[PDB]
Amino acid sequence: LPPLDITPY
Amino acid sequence: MIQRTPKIQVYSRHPAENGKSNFLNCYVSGFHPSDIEVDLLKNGERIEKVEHSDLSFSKDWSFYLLYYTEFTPTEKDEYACRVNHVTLSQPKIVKWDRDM
Amino acid sequence: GSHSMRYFYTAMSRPGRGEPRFIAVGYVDDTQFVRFDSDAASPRTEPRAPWIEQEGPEYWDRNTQIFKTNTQTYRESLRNLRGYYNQSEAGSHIIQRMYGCDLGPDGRLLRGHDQSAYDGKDYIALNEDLSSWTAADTAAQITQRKWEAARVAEQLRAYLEGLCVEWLRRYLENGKETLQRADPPKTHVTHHPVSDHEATLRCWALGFYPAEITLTWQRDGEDQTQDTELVETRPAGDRTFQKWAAVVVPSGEEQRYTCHVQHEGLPKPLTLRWEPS
Repeated sequence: LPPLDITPY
Repeated sequence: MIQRTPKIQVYSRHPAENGKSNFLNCYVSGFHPSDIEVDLLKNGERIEKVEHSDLSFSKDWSFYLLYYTEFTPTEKDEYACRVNHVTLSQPKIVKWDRDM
Repeated sequence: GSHSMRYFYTAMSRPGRGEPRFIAVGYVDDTQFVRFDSDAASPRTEPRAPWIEQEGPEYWDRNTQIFKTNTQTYRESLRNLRGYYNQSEAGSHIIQRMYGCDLGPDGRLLRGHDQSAYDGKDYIALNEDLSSWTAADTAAQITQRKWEAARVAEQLRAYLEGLCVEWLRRYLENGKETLQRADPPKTHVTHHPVSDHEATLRCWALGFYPAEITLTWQRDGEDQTQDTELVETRPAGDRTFQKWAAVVVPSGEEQRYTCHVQHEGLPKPLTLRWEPS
């Protein structure tokens, strides 16, 4: 199960 | 902008026995960027029912893919893998050798 | 560690051709179990191992929601990076991210990973302490500031130490039969005459799992590390691997060469030789 990638680079 | 030329390996899933079904594999790796064109050839002609794995990569950031199709080996037919990538002026052709 | 879980993300922009593409694949050791591609007929999470299919609809919907969102987050990221580096919106670019957790002997987190690369080169990575970053260049430092202000490190540590390990243990259970059994290689040596003076002795290691393996050719017990030609370990296509070590020897002296094989699924190292038929 992956993490929610909410913050862009 | 990094650019890495792909490594090609054509081989069968099991030791080749003329007449018995097997799988022809073309493993391309160590490349970058991801755009690549791979074809499995049978006597120069292009095989159409070819499948492949999903795009993945190694610690060094280079990609790798496995293209394969079902085939029945026979000493009268020549199989090869053709790979085109931005680092190649002409598509590289790697012939399948039963011993490698 | 004894077992690991990794996710490999590839986001690529393609000016003119369409909006950015996002692909994500998951691995438990050397086995891929899921895949998502925002370009497939229906952008959705698909199973790649049989044991992951025993998960209910909730699981799939959950993964798909995370990925669909990620697809949008990455599109914004590409645009942001292009700006940092003063790049033309006419060139294709790629962001790759890899992360995962390593399970120690005690069933707890051993190491957490999170590394990003822009166009094949290191961009930013989470340090072993799981609380600090390492930016490659000044552009990566802009990202570092954002991520520090947004406390991304804390969030990631929470994930790697908790959710990652928790789920890794579930997968290792569901697929116990294949994920925790080391498959030893089927071996055999072949003989190929190059000329009437020399011949190639090729030692094969087929159908083994995991990929890690060591093949060595020896002459009278002496390791021929210098003269051996090894191909990179390659996938067989059925979740197992293949590899061969070749050495060129003089006709007649072949009786002095032995192949040494090392793999964890073996009680001790194997030692073979070519047997004339």
